Amino acid sequence: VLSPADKTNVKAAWGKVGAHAGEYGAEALERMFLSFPTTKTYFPHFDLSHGSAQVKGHGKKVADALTNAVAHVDDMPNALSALSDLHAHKLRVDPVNFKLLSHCLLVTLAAHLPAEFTPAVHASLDKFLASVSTVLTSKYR
Amino acid sequence: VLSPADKTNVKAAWGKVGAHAGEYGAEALERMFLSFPTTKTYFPHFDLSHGSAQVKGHGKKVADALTNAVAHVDDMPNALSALSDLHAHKLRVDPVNFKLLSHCLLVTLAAHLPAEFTPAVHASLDKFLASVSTVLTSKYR
Amino acid sequence: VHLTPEEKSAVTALWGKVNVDEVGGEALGRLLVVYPWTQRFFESFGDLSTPDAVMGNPKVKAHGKKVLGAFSDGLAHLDNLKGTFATLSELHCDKLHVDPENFRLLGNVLVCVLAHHFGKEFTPPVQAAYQKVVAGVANALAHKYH
Amino acid sequence: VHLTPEEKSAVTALWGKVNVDEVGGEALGRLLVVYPWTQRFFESFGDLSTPDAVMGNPKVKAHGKKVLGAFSDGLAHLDNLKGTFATLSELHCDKLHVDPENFRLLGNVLVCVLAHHFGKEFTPPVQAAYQKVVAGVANALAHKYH
Ligand code: HEM
Ligand code: HEM
Ligand code: HEM
Ligand code: HEM
Repeated sequence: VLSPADKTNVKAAWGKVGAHAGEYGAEALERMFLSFPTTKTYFPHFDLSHGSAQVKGHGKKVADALTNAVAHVDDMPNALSALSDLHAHKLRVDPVNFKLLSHCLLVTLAAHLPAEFTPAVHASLDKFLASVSTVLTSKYR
Repeated sequence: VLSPADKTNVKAAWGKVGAHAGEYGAEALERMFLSFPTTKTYFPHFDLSHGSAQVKGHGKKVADALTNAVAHVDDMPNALSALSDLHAHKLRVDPVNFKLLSHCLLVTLAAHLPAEFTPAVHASLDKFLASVSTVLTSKYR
Repeated sequence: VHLTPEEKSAVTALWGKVNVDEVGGEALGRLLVVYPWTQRFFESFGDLSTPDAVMGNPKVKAHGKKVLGAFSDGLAHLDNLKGTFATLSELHCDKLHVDPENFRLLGNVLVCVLAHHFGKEFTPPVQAAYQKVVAGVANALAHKYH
Repeated sequence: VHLTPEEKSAVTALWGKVNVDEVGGEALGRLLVVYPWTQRFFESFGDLSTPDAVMGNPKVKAHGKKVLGAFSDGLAHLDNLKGTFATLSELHCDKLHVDPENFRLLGNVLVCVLAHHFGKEFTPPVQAAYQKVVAGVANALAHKYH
């Protein structure tokens, strides 16, 4: 649903990221492949080493997307509908994976912004990432 | 999301219920308590025998609610917002349970309307009941 | 795994009246229609665009016959259920990489199908029984992981 | 349960620098804030209306100290993990009636808390290790049921 405070908190914290967004993005990706190995099946062609530019590069691609969605918050099913077709109809990604990427995305934001990561914020980013996932799996429900 | 066909199929089949809605409701309830015993914790004061009027009676209460939601389909967060507060904020029901009541609600509709229960319909009522649950757990996300 | 005398027999009771060349295919079919993301696993089967395409696929219903074979099987070995599927476990686990939640899904649609044909013979006490079987069958396949 | 030499030690490495009178209460607290339906189980603790009310509850943080005790404990008995929690299993299972999914939840928020204090010392290789511990710890408690 995202009450007002929610979308308010989200902005501030995601604002506190800025240029780091790209870096945090790749960190998140890396944390996932490592903790939940099963997820690597979707990126066969990839080089998954530590420095890997594909990951470093795809890390920014995802970061920017979240940024854009933070922007057009009051309207995500439109701003993301391009990715829905890709993730849902073309790639057919198991819904459960979206849960794993959200967890790691939070683990990262709480290791670089311990000043921002409060129970109140923590709770908002979860609701937010929650929505964004629904949107991407849209053509499953 | 509920594409057009979806909400269309839903009407027809739920239309095919009519006076049975109340009966089917109680059947669903009974099937749940029996298959997933853990669910009985929310209805302590209740008499859960086979004939039980509380069940027979509460069975209609739930049936009517689904009917109403079938009606105001194009707007559920408003038509159900009263139940949300009750199930979410007052009772604090574990989200998983909603999944168990939906399954049993389908098991019943396919034992009384084998003529209606087609893959296409089956698929629509699931998306439907899916939404209705989200709506009821609204203040958790 | 818990089936009490009547349940034990009751479950087997219906199972005999089960048209083996129908149920298997119908269950595997509905799963692909109701939960679209599971199609990713069966590209090779061909056209699965329209619900009719699915239901009218020889490979689909031909494979579905194999899935019920696995139930009939484990249904006769409730004692060592967690070992009858040992191979299918290793298979679906590190060979196909299927998230276990999905086992739960196929388990429930099977229930929907049984209740579909046996109309009113499929009583609450029966459903309750079969739900346990289905649960063990799924719990077994995921055992490889954990 | 799988921890390889470095992991084995790495996990224990951090665990020593863990302020025992903080983390326990902070993890039990965030859980109640982020996943509201879990409050149903702790009526007796009092006011849990505002996130501050939660974080400022003596009983909350006093009980949280007991939860980390259970981790420190099972963290020292990785061999027989599925038996150290035998009682807590029976307890949370048929005494309190907690759905297991909920064990997974508390496991993850603990991770968030550790990563919160150890800032940059909490590396991916570390997180990956701790994730396995947490998993076993949860898998153990649900064992009573299945
Ligand atoms: C936070 C949720 C997610 C967002 C915001 C997201 C965003 C993106 C973006 C921006 C791209 C598009 C790049 C392009 O235009 O080519 C992409 C591609 C892709 N995503 Fe995601 N994604 C999400 C979750 C996931 C998950 C959970 C998986 C599965 C583990 C996944 C697997 C992929 C794959 C395989 C591609 C194609 C990569 C290629 O071959 O170029 N994504 N994602
Ligand atoms: C299909 C989704 C559901 C719908 C449509 C629904 C609908 C209803 C309705 C109409 C009432 C309100 C009666 C009143 O006004 O007093 C009610 C009450 C209640 N529901 Fe549900 N419900 C749903 C799911 C659940 C689930 C999954 C549980 C938990 C197992 C549950 C537990 C209860 C309880 C305990 C009450 C209060 C009964 C009393 O003491 O009077 N409901 N529900
Ligand atoms: C309790 C549930 C399940 C049972 C009993 C079951 C049983 C089987 C059996 C017997 C085979 C054939 C193995 C052989 O002939 O050697 C098989 C193969 C397979 N299963 Fe299922 N399965 C289950 C769930 C699933 C689920 C949920 C998925 C994932 C969507 C899945 C995906 C597959 C795939 C992709 C194969 C390979 C098919 C092929 O190319 O021949 N199965 N399954
Ligand atoms: C791995 C996770 C968990 C561990 C290690 C754990 C550990 C404990 C321990 C050690 C106790 C105290 C037992 C005693 O003093 O004899 C306890 C009690 C309890 N736990 Fe947790 N717990 C876990 C997860 C949960 C979850 C997710 C819930 C449900 C939301 C929960 C609900 C309770 C309740 C209600 C009690 C009773 C508290 C009281 O009245 O004293 N626990 N837990």
